Amino acid sequence: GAPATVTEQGEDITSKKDRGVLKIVKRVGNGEETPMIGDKVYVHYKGKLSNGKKFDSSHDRNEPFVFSLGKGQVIKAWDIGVATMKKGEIAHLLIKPEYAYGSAGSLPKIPSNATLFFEIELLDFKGE
Ligand SMILES: COc1cc2cc(c1OC)O[C@H](C)CCn1cc(nn1)CCCOC(=O)[C@@H]1CCCCN1C(=O)[C@H]2C1CCCCC1
Repeated sequence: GAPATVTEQGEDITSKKDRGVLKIVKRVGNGEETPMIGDKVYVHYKGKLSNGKKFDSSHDRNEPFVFSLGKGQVIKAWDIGVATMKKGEIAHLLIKPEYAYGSAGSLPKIPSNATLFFEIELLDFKGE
């Protein structure tokens, strides 16, 4: 599946090189610019537990998910991963618990020590 392909072929985009956040680019974006901390970022995404037991989609709102990068509005893996993406890019991320919800988890929706998978489309980003 997509998660196994990321485990085997995905690029380790963590500073520590601890394989906590693995990325495959699925569709190449436009320009060389990736967003800065503070930037308002617009995405579509699908996400799941790597077990597949809970599935979440911005598409089911029919509206993009918007957040400010690097302000801890999202799990650490998103601040790291979306920061590497270009306008128009689609990427897959596989995420160890340390860069998501950790040992505590986020019950009842996310269990302790959960690995997460996302597909993310970067639609746009705009300066603060
Ligand atoms: C732990 O709680 C949730 C996790 C996730 C979705 C959740 C959620 O309930 C708050 O439903 C919301 C209704 C969706 C809108 N949204 C985004 C965030 N907060 N709300 C941003 C903060 C929390 O989410 C995250 O940081 C990540 C990245 C951004 C998209 C959503 N994220 C998730 O972790 C999903 C999660 C993915 C795996 C399957 C279960 C849902």
